Amino acid sequence: FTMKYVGSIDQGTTSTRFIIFDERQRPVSVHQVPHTQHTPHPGWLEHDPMEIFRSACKCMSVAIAKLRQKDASFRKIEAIGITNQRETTVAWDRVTKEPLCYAPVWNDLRTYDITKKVTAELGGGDSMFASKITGLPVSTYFAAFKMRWMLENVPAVADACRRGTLCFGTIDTWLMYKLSGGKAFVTDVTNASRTFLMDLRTRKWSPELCEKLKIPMETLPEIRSNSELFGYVETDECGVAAALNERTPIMGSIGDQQSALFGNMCFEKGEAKNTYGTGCFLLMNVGEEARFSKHGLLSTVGFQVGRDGPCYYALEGAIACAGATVEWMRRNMNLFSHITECEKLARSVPGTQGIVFVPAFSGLLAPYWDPSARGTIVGMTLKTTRAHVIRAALQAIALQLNDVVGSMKRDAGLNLSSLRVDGGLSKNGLLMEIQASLLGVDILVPSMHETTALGAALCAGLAAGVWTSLEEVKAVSRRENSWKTVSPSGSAMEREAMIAEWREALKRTKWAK
Amino acid sequence: FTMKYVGSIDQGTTSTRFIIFDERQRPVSVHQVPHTQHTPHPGWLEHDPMEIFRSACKCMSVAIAKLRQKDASFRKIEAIGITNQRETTVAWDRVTKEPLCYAPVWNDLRTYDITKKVTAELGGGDSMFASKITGLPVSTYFAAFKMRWMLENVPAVADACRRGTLCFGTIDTWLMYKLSGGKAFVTDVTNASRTFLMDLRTRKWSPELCEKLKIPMETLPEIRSNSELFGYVETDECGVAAALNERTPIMGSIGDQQSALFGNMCFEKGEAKNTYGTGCFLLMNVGEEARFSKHGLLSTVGFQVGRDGPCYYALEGAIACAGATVEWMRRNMNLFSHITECEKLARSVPGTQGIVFVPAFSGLLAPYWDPSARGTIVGMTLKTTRAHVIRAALQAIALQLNDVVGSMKRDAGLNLSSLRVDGGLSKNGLLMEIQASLLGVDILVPSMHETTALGAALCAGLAAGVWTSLEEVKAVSRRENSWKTVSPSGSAMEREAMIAEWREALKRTKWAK
Repeated sequence: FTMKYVGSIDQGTTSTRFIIFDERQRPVSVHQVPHTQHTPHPGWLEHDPMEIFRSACKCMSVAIAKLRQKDASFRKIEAIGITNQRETTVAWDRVTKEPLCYAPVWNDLRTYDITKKVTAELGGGDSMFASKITGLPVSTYFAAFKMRWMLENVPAVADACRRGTLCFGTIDTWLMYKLSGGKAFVTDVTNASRTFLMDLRTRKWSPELCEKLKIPMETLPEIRSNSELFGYVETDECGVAAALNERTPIMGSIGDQQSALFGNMCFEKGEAKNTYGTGCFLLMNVGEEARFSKHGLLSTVGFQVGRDGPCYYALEGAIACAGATVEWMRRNMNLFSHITECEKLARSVPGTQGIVFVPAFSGLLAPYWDPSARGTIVGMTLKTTRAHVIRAALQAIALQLNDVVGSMKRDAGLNLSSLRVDGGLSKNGLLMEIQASLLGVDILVPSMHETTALGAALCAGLAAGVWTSLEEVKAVSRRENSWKTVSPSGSAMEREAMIAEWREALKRTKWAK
Repeated sequence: FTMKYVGSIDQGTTSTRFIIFDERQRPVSVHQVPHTQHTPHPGWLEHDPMEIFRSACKCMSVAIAKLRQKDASFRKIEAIGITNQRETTVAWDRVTKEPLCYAPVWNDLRTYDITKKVTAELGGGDSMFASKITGLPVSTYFAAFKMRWMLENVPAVADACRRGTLCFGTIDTWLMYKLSGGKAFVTDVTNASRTFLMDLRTRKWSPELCEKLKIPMETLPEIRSNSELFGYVETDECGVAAALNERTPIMGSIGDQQSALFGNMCFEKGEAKNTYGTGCFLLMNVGEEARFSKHGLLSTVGFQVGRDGPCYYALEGAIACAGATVEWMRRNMNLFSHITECEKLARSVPGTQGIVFVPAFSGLLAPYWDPSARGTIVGMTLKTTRAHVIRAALQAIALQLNDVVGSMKRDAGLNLSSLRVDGGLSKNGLLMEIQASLLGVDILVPSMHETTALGAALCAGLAAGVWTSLEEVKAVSRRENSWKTVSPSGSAMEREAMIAEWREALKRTKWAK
């Protein structure tokens, strides 16, 4: 009898992928399509919403074609999962069914002047005033402020509002709308968590905060869990419905960082993942109990399988320059050429020998939120060489996650029991080693490296009975997909001396304005 | 009359050259010979005195032989000049006429203990206690401490003192002694002023300091001027008298850095020279009255042409890593490979865009003598590149020299008039312009870039009457040789900014121990 498949749309910052997982949790077909990174004015960033939706549909149809080739039996896909760059907001009209303008992106800074205007007028100048409600400080990153800016600065959006025809949505809702073809207007708990308009505990919109921020609650979508029938796939944009054979259901929608948490099986409290993409995203499952933080970190929804099934929360931290630093050292500074040289050179020296390199190129994030900090190096002598500098950069990434995990542990009320790690920089042994030493936990490195897209497809597959329970998933994961592990190896006095160097260097980072 | 020629012996830290100059100040024959760098223990540097004397003698005989070959109107050498690595102290015996040990070098550190002993016991911690007499602080460089060390660590030297056979002398004195066949025992004012045993204002050995430090005044030679008959060459050590052919008087003697000041025509008060070598030596001519330093500089003899003729005094500052920084960027960091790239990489960006690179790899000298200062970089972003970093390094060199010139100005009671330049890093056009822009004066670059050797030749030729005065010397320099000029280009607004960033950066350099 035939293998059952689940589909997963990984809609990333700079590209979109479709991945068909089988019931062994193996990606069996994949395609990718980049979309354009528009930068009008320095600090801005935009996406064409129609470019993305089309990318997604191209990805679906091409990947489906290739699977039919290597398995001619494959009749249809059981369900489809959506995961997305979060907070990126699209504005679209409900009868034209098309974007009013280009979508500003999570790390765009057009909403700066509004971020200031808001905090004073509403919060009484309190950054974390909403944080008992949302889980978030007022920052440029969150949808509401993109939503407001669009109402304040885009004529077609301004008009669309009064006409009573303005839909707003994070990338999940935008996808899920068009795929159904007008028929579905829904977000999920993890994406909603990042709007700055959701009550964190209750998992419902905040009439207070919508009203307070001037956002017609008519514009917002119907919140749901991550794992349940969202809609059907009813379009033929790039042969997609034809290619699908049946009307495949969309039974999975989840924020991309949470989707890595879920795809790395971080189901129980105290478990965490860190993605090493361009920057970092560390998320730790804090369990059924929601949590808040003195360190300026974020409180967010981790996951929720089904309606009224348990909602687990999480605390979230980041670093801005992780991969960016490795790449900067190569392309900007010419410290090496071939990617793998980075690890070899750092290895080739006993240690940093008294240099620290705080690679805070766009300020320190995390539990020392310094927008004035810059990229800085200290303690160099004529014996200092590129190798030391590359090593220091790697230690500094590990030192940030240490200070972040340190912060998380206190205000979560738990220890970190193990760290799963994903993204290109997880394939660097020395960094995983140093990380595992400093934190003092096993670090698991999944050889099925596509964990974000699995999180999406797992939700989908739970809600269609490809997998019956989380333990069947956990079990199959352990049965089919291999979990290489890196253990601590730390002289605890060295951790002291390394963090003391670190503490000291951070004082010399302050620079801008 | 017939064509006239003045020889100069250039006895450097790592080589010795004999350069034959013509009456138009062109170097018309040259020969170099290295001598062995002995390093017994880490931080110890020692030169074989007889080896050097053979280098000099062999240099003379080759250069002459080559000149007779390529110049039919070369008959003889009117006079010889001598210029030398300063502070480097030789102990020798009047009867054997050989060294009693190898001579410890200016940068040698074995005097360290003695030096910290002298500050504590003889000045109660005040290292400037003798600086009103000598113009100097207590440091490992100056000759008296190397004299002391040898007495107390070399039984041979202690022995010789007892009889009244021992002669201490700096390289000028040593070289003029053995060139005479031991018939001359003299030092010149510039060299003498690096002993820590000369009274600046009188320019005689101060008995107080000789006794205070317990170096007997009978081991020391006679202070004389830089330009006048010290003796004649009476030796055939490497066929030198055969080559010279006639009676050739030694009529010039001057420490290399002052020899540069003199060869760079820095005769008026307010006229500086900088040498851009491994590190830097900046010397301003301050005028006929000594000017003491309350801003970290050394007060020293500039020069004195003729015995009892006026003595022009000078201020002196140094920086450690000038050339060294350029090299470090190349060999340690991979920022460029061929020397010419350094400058073209720097030119390819319009400024440093807010980064500062303080290259105090072995601490800051100059007016802020901080040995805990270490190499640092601040202000980097993802826009920053090796181009910007190379440029910032070049800026750092001119920014220190600016702080040195500043400190000089305030001690000196006068303004910087011009800055002549030489060395090696002088060939980097961009560094000169940054320097001109910052100092707001014309930076003069001789094309005849052998200034150090020319100073000694000038001293000799004046004394012998090949030139009649300092104005003829300046005239003949202007007429017969080419000086390139670098005027300021830049704007007080930018100058102030570059200096504000710099001075903020210094606050962040403190690190070692």
